[PDB]
Amino acid sequence: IVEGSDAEIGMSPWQVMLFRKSPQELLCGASLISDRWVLTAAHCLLYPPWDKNFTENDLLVRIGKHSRTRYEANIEKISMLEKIYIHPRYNWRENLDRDIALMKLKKPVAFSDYIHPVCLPDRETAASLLQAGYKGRVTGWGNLKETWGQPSVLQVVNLPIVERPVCKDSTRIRITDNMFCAGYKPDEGKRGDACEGDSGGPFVMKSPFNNRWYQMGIVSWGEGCDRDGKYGFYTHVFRLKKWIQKVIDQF
Amino acid sequence: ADCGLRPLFEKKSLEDKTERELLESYI
Ligand SMILES: *[C@@H]1O[C@H](CO)[C@@H](O)[C@H](O)[C@H]1NC(C)=O
Ligand code: NA
Repeated sequence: IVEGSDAEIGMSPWQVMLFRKSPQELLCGASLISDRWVLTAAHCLLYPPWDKNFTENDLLVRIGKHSRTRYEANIEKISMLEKIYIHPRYNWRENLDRDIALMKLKKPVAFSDYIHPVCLPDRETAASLLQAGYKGRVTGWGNLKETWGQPSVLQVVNLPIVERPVCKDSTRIRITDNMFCAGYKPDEGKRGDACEGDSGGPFVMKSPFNNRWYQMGIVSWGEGCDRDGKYGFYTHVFRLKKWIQKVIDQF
Repeated sequence: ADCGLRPLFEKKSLEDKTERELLESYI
C-alpha cells in the first residue's frame, strides 16, 4: 500500500496472508469469506509468464495477522489448503480478465476478535455501492513504493472508484466489464494505490444501511504504483459471484 | 450470516480511524 497508514488492530479481520511454504515468502493477500473459504486473485496462484503455478502443498494461509514478518502465536491461525479453484475463464495471456480464485481450507477456522469473514456483494449491494466517487478500502502488506520499502504492519488506504471512461483511456490495456478501477485523479490532490505484495487482497466498502462490510473487489493489476494519470484495477467481485456460489454450493 | 461485522468495531459500536471518509464519499 502506497501513501497508506498502519491498520488498527482488528480493522480488517478478514485480511488473509497467502504464504509460500518453501522458500518462506509472502505471495499475496486474500480474504476470509467463511470459516472455510478464502478469496484471492487468480494470478497469485497461477501465472506462467513468471512460471508461477502452485498446488495446495506449496502454499499456506495465515489469518488474523497484523505483523508482516513476526509469527503471532495465539492470534494468527495457519491453515492448509484442501483444493484450489481458479475461474475457468481467467485470462492472464492478455489482461488478467476474470482474475479470481477460491481456496477451501482442510479444516474450518475459528473466528475471533481478530478473525472474521467479510460479506460478499449481492445485486442490491453492487448497484447501490459500485458508484464512481464512492470510496472503498484496500489493505495489505505489499511494498510501500514502486521501488526502494516493506511495511512492518498491515497497511490500509481508502480509494475513490473511478468512472469507466477515465479508466479505459488511462491505459493502453484492454479494460473489461469484469474489471473496475479506483484511485485519485492527478489533480484531486490525495494519493494512494496498492502495490507488489498487495495483489489478491480485498477492496471493501461499508454499507450505509446495515453497517456491514462487503468485498467489492480484489486487487488485480496496475501499471506501476501510485503513478499520476494511472489507476489500480480490481476484479469486479459481484460480476463473478455466479462462479463463486457455483463452486461453494457444489463443493 | 454474520459477515462484515468487526468484533472490535461494529460489534462494540466503535468506529475505526477512517471509515467515516468512506461513509461520506456517498454524498
Ligand atoms: C499447473 O500445474 C498443474 C500440475 O500441478 C498442471 O496440471 C497445470 O497444467 C499447470 N498449469 C499450466 C502449466 O498452465
Ligand atoms: Na494514480
